[PDB]
Amino acid sequence: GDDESKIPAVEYFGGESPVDSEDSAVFKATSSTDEESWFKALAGSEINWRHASFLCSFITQDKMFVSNPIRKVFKPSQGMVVEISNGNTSSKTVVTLSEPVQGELKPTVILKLLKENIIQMEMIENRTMDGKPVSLPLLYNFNPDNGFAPISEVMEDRNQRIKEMYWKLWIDEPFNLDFDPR
Amino acid sequence: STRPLTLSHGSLEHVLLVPTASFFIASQLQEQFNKILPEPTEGFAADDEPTTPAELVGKFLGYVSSLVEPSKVGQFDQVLNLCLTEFENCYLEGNDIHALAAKLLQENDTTLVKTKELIKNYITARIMAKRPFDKKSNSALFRAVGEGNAQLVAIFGGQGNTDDYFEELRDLYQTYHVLVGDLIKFSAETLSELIRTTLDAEKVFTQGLNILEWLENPSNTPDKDYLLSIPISCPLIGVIQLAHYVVTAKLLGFTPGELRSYLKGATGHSQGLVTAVAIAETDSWESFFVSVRKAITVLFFIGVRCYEAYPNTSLPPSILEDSLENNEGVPSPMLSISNLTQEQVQDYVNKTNSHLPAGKQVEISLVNGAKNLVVSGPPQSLYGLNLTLRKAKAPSGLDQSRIPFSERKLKFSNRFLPVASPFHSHLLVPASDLINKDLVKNNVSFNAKDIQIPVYDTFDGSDLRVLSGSISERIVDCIIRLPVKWETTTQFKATHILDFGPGGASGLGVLTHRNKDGTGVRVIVAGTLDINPDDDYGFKQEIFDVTSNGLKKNPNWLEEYHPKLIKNKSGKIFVETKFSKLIGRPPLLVPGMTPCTVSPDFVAATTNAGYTIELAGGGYFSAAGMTAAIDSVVSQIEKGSTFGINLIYVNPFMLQWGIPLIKELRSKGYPIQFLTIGAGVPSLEVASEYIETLGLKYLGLKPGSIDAISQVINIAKAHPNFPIALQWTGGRGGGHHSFEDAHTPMLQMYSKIRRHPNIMLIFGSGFGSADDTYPYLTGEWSTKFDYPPMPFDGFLFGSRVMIAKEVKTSPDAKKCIAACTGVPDDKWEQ
Amino acid sequence: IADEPVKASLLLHVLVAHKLKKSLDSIPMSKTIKDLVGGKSTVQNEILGDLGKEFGTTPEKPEETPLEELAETFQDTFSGALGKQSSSLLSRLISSKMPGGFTITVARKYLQTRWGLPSGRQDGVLLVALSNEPAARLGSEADAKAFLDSMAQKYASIVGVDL
Ligand SMILES: Cc1cc2nc3c(=O)[nH]c(=O)nc-3n(C[C@H](O)[C@H](O)[C@H](O)COP(=O)(O)O)c2cc1C
Ligand SMILES: *P(=O)(O)OCC(C)(C)[C@@H](O)C(=O)NCCC(=O)NCCS
Repeated sequence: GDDESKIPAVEYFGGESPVDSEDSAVFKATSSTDEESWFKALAGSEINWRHASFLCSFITQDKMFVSNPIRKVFKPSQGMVVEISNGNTSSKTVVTLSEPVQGELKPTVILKLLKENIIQMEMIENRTMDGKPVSLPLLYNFNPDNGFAPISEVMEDRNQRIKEMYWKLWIDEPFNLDFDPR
Repeated sequence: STRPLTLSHGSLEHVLLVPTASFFIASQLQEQFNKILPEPTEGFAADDEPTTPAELVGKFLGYVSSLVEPSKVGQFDQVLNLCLTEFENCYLEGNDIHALAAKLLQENDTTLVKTKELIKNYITARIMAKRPFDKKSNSALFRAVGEGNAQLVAIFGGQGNTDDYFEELRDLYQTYHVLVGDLIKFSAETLSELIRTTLDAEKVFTQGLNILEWLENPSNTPDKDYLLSIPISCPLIGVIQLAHYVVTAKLLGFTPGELRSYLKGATGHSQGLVTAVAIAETDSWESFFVSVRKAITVLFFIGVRCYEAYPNTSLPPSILEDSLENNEGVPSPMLSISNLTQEQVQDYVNKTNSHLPAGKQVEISLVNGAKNLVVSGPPQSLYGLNLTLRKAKAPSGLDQSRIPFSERKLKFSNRFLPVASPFHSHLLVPASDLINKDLVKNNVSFNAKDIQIPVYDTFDGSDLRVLSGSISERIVDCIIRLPVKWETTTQFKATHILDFGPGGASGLGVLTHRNKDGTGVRVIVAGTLDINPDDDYGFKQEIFDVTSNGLKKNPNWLEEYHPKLIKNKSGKIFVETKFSKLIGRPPLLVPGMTPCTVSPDFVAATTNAGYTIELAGGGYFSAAGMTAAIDSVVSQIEKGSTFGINLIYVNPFMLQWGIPLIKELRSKGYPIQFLTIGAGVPSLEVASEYIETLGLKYLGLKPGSIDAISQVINIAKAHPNFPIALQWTGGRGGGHHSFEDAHTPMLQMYSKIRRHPNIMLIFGSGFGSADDTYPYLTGEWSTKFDYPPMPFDGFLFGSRVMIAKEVKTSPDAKKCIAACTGVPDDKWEQ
Repeated sequence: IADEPVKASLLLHVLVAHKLKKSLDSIPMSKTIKDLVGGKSTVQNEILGDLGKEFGTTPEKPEETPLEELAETFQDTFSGALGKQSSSLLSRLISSKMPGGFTITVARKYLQTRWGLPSGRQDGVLLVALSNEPAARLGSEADAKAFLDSMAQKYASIVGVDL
């Protein structure tokens, strides 16, 4: 009826193949966990940053198209325990994977929004030099204006952020990548 | 305290717990059954031989029931009720017998005749055990009608559907004689009374009309010429319709008035219109045999008087010989003409009527479909018409694939129907006066107050209850004089249609199915047990089934493929279709064009604009030359932007450097969203290679003809999860084109395409604006060809984007392009 | 004698001929299915059902293409297999016409022994038997061996392999 306000809105329009309310949940993977059902549960129902994160099969590095690493990381295996907090508010949602680490259960991965358009997948090593856990923040731009591939690695400083992690795990010195190889 | 008794045939067996009080009564029967049961063979594939335990227990129930006398409760009655209750518990898991009979046909190596034995035996037993169908069945369909998910309309066919209509009546009395036995016995004695009462009626009915004798003893049945004659065929096609309506009412355990109250409306093709007003009066099993007495009386007095008005005279043998060798059948007064539109047929009948006088003229008497007419008139005249027609007709063999569409000879069928009188014609108008005077002699009138449901007139489609004049007069007038406009009468809204009428698969139902495919109507053939491999229209079992299989729905294309609007966070509006949903960009693609899309600057300018475009492989001669092109595209487009690749199929050298290049670029994560194979459709194994190995999102295919479309469909069934983009283009497209129309192939194949939810169906050729594309997006394009709507998922614009700023096409070629006035679609074959 | 898988052209000819209750010669291969059945649409759609059960996928309007142009299209994706329909037609043929003590196996070994025909040709002869069903109880065993002999000589005359 010539009214733009009746038009259903979504975050990003795209990715949907032609063949196809809980705020604080706690999923447990098993040996027999139906992988596609698993990811559909992690994603949720609202089309948002976590729907993209768990059901996009591809992300973008600069202009290339690589397999979705968030899906590879969260791929369900015995022991895994995914706890979602603030499932309804997308701006505060925190997906927190925990695995068995030295017998007991520890937070390994913490997928969340950092700013409006940045998804931060903090990967956590617990087996470190001084016992304190070491974080590797991997950063992804979430662009809803490109519905087909809304997620893309932030490739600026990715090598420096990876190095800075490996440094804390390997070298007992002040972090400084400015010395001569020769 | 029960002794187990095993009854077996070869390997298969069934153990029943026969009470010791009546074991020696059951153990003698076991032997006598084992006598009559033949010698087991491998597969059990012989007739009169059970293949499953279910239809062996069935045979036993049939054998026992034969010996049981229904009045005097003898010894075998007590073991029948136990053997029946064992058959129900073990094999009927809540379902009806018809649902079981269906399940045996699709799993086991049983036949239709064998499952009709099973049903007969079960139903015979059930009535000989004093166990009538008093309980209302939980049939999914009628449950859904109560809830209000399903609207039901009952249609009744007439003549012309089958040669041997009587074999359907024999098959009813052969199977359900314990239900309808009282209907047939009443109808026979009603008719036998009407023959004696009516003046000069015994002279027409030379061999009488006691149909009980003809059903008992098949030898006393008159010849097929007597049966086909309309004085016999009219009433007995009435009887067959009412018989299917009885059986359906009893097996569901409804009264007639109960089963009628579930129908939203009824109507009838031709003389079926009589039976449709009869069931609309019915109340209960007591007053049912009054409605039947009306229906039998009307049809009878039509037959008797329509025969006397225009008797069918012997034909010269030259005409009969000529009609058989030319595959037009035995000349009759009614001639079906399939695959010609009504204005074409009306042109041919005007040319034919020009020569003939008034009395010998032919008219169009039934418009069953858009492209499915029936012409009434004298058989000489209709032969005349048929000679005119067969000159225009194209032979069966010839391949017109290389001829322009408008220069092709029209491929259509013309066959004489098996019917003795010209119904719906000016020839039977003298009769009209006589029938009305004879219906008031037997006090057969229909009143709008007695008619509970709306019964739809055949001519205009109006309800018969709202008429001013007598209903019986309008019915007779609609049968004998007025044409039938079947598309105009069936314009009612209804999710399900029950075809009681005779024929079954070749009956009125399946014809109404073809006219209504993609309007979300499901035809159930309520007079035939079978299996449909495509499962687009149901058979009898779907009425009675109690599970989810009982309530099925047929696709509504307008509603299932409706274009929508959706809005991303930024507030950018997108036409939402199957195709735009997948690619996340408008459903508009610029296809691969040599040389317009060979340019990496154009492919990138288009991809940056927001719209999908193919890089043309036909402007590259080596992997290295195309790799450098691809790298020039990638360097210019934005992050996350994709594009596709067009390879020509008829250039095998291109495919040889091309397919491995795409595979190893896709492995390295180049943004190649999809591949479009032009100039031909691949073979199943080549397409299976492209789908599985290349790591693409979807595959575009450009079928040229029908056979190509069928080859795309076959690729889509092979990988039902993988999105195919069927890019349909007519001959009217620029560059390498076909001879095909834009419209005619889709109208034919659109249904078969939409049975594959992975096929994203994209219309191309002759588009340059929203205005000329809108009707395709909506589906209203196909309402000009008298079809349901047929929405498309997207479009392609080749020629329209040849004069864009970013196209390499030289400025002077752009002035030559703009100078072309072009033509409309009716004139492109010049 | 060499092993050759049955031709789609033969199998299709037998299915149409068997269904219409006519001899294999009375059906010309340069003729459409709707032409041969004529009036009876009931016969047409249950033939197209039999072609759908036997070969699987069918071309569009198969009742408007002559049986040659239909068989050549079927022959592409077909390879010697009797599938569901012809298997269950032959199972009916022998259980009703061949006497007791005459299974498919005994007829298969007899065609292998006496005539020297492998499985590709045995199928072929069994199909030529189906098309010219004797419609009679062949109680006498030797009578049924004279039947399979006449059909192996018919199969030889059609395909053109000397015996
Ligand atoms: C200049 C030109 C070049 C074309 N090149 C190709 C090609 O290489 N491969 C192909 O499959 N189709 C090609 N086509 C056909 C288009 O893909 C498309 O079918 C057609 O342009 C649609 O009709 P329209 O252009 O009148 O809108 C070409 C069309 C044009 C006008
Ligand atoms: P087949 O697949 O060609 O079947 C078509 C048909 C038999 C259903 C159809 O030709 C038909 O029945 N037309 C006859 C029209 C009619 O029902 N009655 C004519 C006498 S009033």
